[PDB]
Amino acid sequence: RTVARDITLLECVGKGRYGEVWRGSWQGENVAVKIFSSRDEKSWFRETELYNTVMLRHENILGFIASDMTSRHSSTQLWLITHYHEMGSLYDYLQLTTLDTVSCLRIVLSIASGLAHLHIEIFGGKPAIAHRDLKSKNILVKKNGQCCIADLGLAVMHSRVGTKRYMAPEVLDETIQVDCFDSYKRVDIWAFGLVLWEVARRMVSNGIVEDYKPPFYDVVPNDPSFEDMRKVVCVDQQRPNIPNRWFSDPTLTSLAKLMKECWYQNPSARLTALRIKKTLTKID
Amino acid sequence: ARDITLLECVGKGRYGEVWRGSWQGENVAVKIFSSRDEKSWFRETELYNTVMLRHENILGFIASDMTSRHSSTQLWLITHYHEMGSLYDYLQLTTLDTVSCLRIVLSIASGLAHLHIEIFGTQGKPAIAHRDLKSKNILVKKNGQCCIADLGLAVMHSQSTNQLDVGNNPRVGTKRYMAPEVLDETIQVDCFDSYKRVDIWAFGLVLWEVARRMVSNGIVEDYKPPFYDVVPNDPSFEDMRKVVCVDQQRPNIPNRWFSDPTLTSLAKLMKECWYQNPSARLTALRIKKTLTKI
Ligand SMILES: COc1cc(-c2cncc(-c3ccc(C4CCN(C)CC4)cc3)c2C)cc(OC)c1OC
Ligand SMILES: COc1cc(-c2cncc(-c3ccc(C4CCN(C)CC4)cc3)c2C)cc(OC)c1OC
Ligand SMILES: COc1cc(-c2cncc(-c3ccc(C4CCN(C)CC4)cc3)c2C)cc(OC)c1OC
Ligand SMILES: COc1cc(-c2cncc(-c3ccc(C4CCN(C)CC4)cc3)c2C)cc(OC)c1OC
Repeated sequence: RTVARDITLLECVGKGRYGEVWRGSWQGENVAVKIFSSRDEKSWFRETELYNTVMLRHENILGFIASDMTSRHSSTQLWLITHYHEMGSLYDYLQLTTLDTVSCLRIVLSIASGLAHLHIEIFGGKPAIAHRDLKSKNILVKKNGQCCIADLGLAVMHSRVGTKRYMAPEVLDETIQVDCFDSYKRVDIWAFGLVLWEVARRMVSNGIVEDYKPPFYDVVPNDPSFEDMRKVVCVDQQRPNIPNRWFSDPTLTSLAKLMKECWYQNPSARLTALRIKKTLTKID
Repeated sequence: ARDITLLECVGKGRYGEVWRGSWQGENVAVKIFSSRDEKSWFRETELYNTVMLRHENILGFIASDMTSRHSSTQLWLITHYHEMGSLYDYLQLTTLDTVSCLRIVLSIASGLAHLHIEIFGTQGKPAIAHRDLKSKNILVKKNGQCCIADLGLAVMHSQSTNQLDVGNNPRVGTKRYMAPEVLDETIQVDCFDSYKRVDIWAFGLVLWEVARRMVSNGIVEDYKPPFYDVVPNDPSFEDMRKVVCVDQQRPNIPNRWFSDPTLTSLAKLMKECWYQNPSARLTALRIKKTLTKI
């Protein structure tokens, strides 16, 4: 049989130190192609190893298609091929979109759903998985209004470091209990609470909305250092601001309480992804 | 041009399947792994990421893919295609003269020393032990040399950084070729030199398989696999342990070899691969140097 492997790379939709992401075409159909820098080869290996261990299939996890290694003259080319989400990242989407109650809740419940699926061990099944770099740039918006979680290059399985702005206090003060898998789930919950805050700001109530800002925009520089973050989160124990206007709106009042229970200094006090889902299903 | 046509299946077995395919006008080999041998696919992929692994006596890499839709996954490895097949196949049907025999065994030694010796530099290669060397995992090239294939069980070591990577693979080496310390399970699993010494044992067995097919004084032996005379067909782990460890058996040297200087030197070389004490065995570099001089 003919094994058609040609992919037409059509447009670059992302360039960073990680490498590049392209909109590509396979057999008439959009795919996303991440081309890894040599600097970030271990992210390709880790995601490939995870998918070789468990073929995750979930509506709120970016859909895996292929891992490709090609020999070149004097280098190795590493590609990850996934589903393509033309609306782009949640970070992108929140810059110039505002939300209503239904669309805000749908976004955050879909993220909680994907995260709880990563976190749960299923016997028969899947290992428990922690993401370790959850943030709004690693979430994609689907046309049906739900999101999906992307980038398992730092993920850990039970049975590069995270983005500093989203690091939990125990990561910044190096007290994280690295031999306890639940430690990594609790780091993801902290980061989820920050994402919840980013999204909730863009939800309109009584004709008011906040501008898009990243977590801690008001207390750290762009590209904050590890020390900048440690002083804010660990030493001074700051948390993102909850605007007064949220307390006039029942949805944002509930969401403020939820994000507070993701930001406890004590990791074991934080909500689980399953508890977050249940709470979000009881809002509105 | 990434497209590939699968033309014919050249083998199906516990390794999965290998196809002769066509890519950019050229034959390629396409291996589709068994779905329960996924750790071998990943390990070979880790090994072939290393540009400095490339060598005339190592099977040439083209691509590796893991593909999936829904709950199905396929694991592909694409390499050079050697139409003469494996050394096992070749020895079935061909006898050797002195020049051909030495070219084959020196090429295998050259590949094995290349694996075992670390290369230092920005583009480097760690020290690598194969762990499943056998005549079906050596391919015959039209120039009369061979190349070593199937790195799914390989172990890597860097002296430069003191790092040992043994992997997590449940698959064990081919039972007929297992060294005594593998069969008695006393091998020192945290010791990189132990894995090189397992390769040396298996190399000695391959030397014996080849040397049987080299004519001297109008005499040659029929192809036989190691230990053909002393174990059942399809030998078990315990069958092998019995003969190698309990009975202390090694392959017999046909007395006709001692009339030929080449075969006398090769018999001496294969005995120095077969010491029960792994640390007494020759190194791959020493075997290569010896074969260069014979
Ligand atoms: C190697 O590389 C790539 C391959 C492909 C690709 C293209 N056509 C067909 C296939 C295919 C899928 C599955 C089977 C099954 C059929 C049933 N049988 C019992 C088991 C095997 C066969 C063939 C693939 C996997 C796409 C790629 O990119 C989109 C590849 O590159 C990453
Ligand atoms: C986060 O991480 C990964 C993401 C993706 C990915 C998947 N679908 C779609 C995209 C995308 C498409 C389009 C735009 C733009 C272009 C047009 N418009 C003006 C604004 C929107 C942005 C983004 C991406 C980047 C794939 C990945 O791997 C293959 C990723 O890594 C795991
Ligand atoms: C990698 O990704 C894509 C792959 C393909 C694709 C192409 N040829 C063949 C297949 C295939 C056929 C049949 C089986 C069998 C397995 C045995 N079982 C008992 C019955 C079913 C599996 C696989 C697929 C899945 C299409 C895709 O999109 C349409 C892919 O997505 C981009
Ligand atoms: C060991 O390992 C790998 C080997 C190969 C590979 C490469 N060239 C040629 C072959 C071959 C062709 C044909 C025969 C014939 C001999 C006579 N008769 C008709 C029966 C069989 C045997 C062998 C193979 C098997 C590819 C691999 O991966 C793509 C291997 O895995 C690394």
